[PDB]
Amino acid sequence: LRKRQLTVL
Amino acid sequence: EPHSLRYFDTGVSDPSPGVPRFVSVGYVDGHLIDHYDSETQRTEPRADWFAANTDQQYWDRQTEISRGAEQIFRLDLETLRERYNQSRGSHTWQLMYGCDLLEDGSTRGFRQYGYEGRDFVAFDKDTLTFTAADAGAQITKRKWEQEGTDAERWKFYLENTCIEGLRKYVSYGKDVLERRERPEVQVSGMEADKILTLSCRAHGFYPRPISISWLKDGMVQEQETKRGSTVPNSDGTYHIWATIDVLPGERDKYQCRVEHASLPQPGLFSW
Amino acid sequence: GQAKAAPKVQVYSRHPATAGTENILNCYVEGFHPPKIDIALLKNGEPMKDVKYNDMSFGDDWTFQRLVYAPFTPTKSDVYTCRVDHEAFTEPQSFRWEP
Repeated sequence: LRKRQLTVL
Repeated sequence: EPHSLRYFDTGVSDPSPGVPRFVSVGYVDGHLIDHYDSETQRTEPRADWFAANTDQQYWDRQTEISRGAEQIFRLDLETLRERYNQSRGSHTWQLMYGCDLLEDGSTRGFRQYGYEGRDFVAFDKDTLTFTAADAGAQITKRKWEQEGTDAERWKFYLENTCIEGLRKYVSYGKDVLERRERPEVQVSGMEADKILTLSCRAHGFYPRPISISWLKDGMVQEQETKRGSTVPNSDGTYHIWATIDVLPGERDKYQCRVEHASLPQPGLFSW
Repeated sequence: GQAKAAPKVQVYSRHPATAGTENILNCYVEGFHPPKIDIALLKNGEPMKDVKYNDMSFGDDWTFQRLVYAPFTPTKSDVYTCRVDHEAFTEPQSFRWEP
């Protein structure tokens, strides 16, 4: 199951 | 007995045939299990053993996460183009993350990024630190090290959630992952100019690890052996080749030796 | 600089080659970056029938791989090749299936 990406560069 | 769950997220600024603007794929022990891309806009299973043990709620969750990643990758490609003072054109941004269960029962966690095919930044969940592999990533290391709550969420996921899923997925896949298929071996020979090239090819073996060697009077000829990388067949079995150049008059001294988990003893093969 | 990693290519049959016997011809392309690439299977330089192109796969070193495969019945005399176009090459490269 994936991890949510919550940050940008 | 070791196992791995890995997700690869890849974005390009200039899509082409076979290369969507954004792709997210999962792998269990190197087996493709699911796929999202910017054209389908949804995550779907790619192995029936995985499909048979998941449900619509599961896929909708993977789709929501992948759609979020797709949005982030579009922003990050532009951030990176500006970071490196680059023109618009063809650029690639990649993330690999996931978890390993090792032979000692211990675990490892991964979260690493690549820009233009080069390491950019990587996360160490054991220390909550980011390492810049390129000078242009130092700005990102400093930004992302201030985001302590997000780092803690990644650590908890890599150590708990990721491994909990991997252990279930390995159970779903047991019949496929644990299978053994024997190599079908053929030796062939080509004479050119008082050189005889002997070729040994192993076909259709599973799992991937294999040992192939050429012997002269039972003695391994490692410096004289040329060997290909192990490559896959369309059914998820594998192929490997090894060659050696010998004196045509000495052909009867040579045998190919194959060792594989499917075999009860080494296979020895003559032309 | 941006990686410009040349594809490494193998051309191989699913089963041991027997002149006249049903088989599958594989072209596997690996080691390359960027991901843009064109791969074709050819019989005497002309397009083969019934080719399947698997989706690309991904390496932890930011390189890609692709498998392309088609049914074939290898003969003594026929020439099967895999033709690859990638930015690491000036001209598309041909790789022969060794009988």
